[PDB]
Amino acid sequence: ARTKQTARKSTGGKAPRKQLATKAA
Amino acid sequence: LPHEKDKPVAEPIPICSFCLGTKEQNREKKPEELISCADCGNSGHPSCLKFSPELTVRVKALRWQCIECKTCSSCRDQGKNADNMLFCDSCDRGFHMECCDPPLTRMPKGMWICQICRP
Ligand SMILES: [Zn+2]
Ligand SMILES: [Zn+2]
Ligand SMILES: [Zn+2]
Ligand SMILES: [Zn+2]
Repeated sequence: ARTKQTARKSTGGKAPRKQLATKAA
Repeated sequence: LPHEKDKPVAEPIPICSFCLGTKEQNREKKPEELISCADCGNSGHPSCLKFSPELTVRVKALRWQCIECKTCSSCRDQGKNADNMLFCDSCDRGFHMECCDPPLTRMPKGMWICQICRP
């Protein structure tokens, strides 16, 4: 089964938040 | 669920939080529609979320929550056992093991289907 913990790991990291805010602007 | 038809949905952010692409461009440089968390509004390409086509269809019809926002569909909590919450491989709802019907004391092996999805 997937758990919150294992899904976090298997999905891969989110992009750096500053880069997301730069693209949102 | 009656309590999913009832919580308002947050404004979606039209950028994938994993690859920073839009609906116009995923990691393979192809268009792909985003799915967005109903609670925080952040978004992901299904391919960045590693969702199968079948799971993607189902979650687009539900009040879907992201990994960190996911609350247990039975008790509506996250709580001290949040990290061990099970995610349904058919609808991606979360359930604490102790909140399943029947309750579980060990993690299920392989693909797991929740009490709502199983026939
Ligand atoms: Zn993406
Ligand atoms: Zn969220
Ligand atoms: Zn629960
Ligand atoms: Zn399910």
